[PDB]
Amino acid sequence: PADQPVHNYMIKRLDRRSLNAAFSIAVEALGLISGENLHISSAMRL
Amino acid sequence: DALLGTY
Repeated sequence: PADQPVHNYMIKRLDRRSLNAAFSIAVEALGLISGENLHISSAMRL
Repeated sequence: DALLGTY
């Protein structure tokens, strides 16, 4: 009398991990895209 | 470079 079907209870935990990416731009560079202009002598720059 | 235009 030693069979007595067994029962198991396993447990696992999460593992933390990140994933990054870089990106950059100049400050006046953005400023040019703000204005809506139809020349005004800044096309080649724009 | 930083050419704006020609006069």
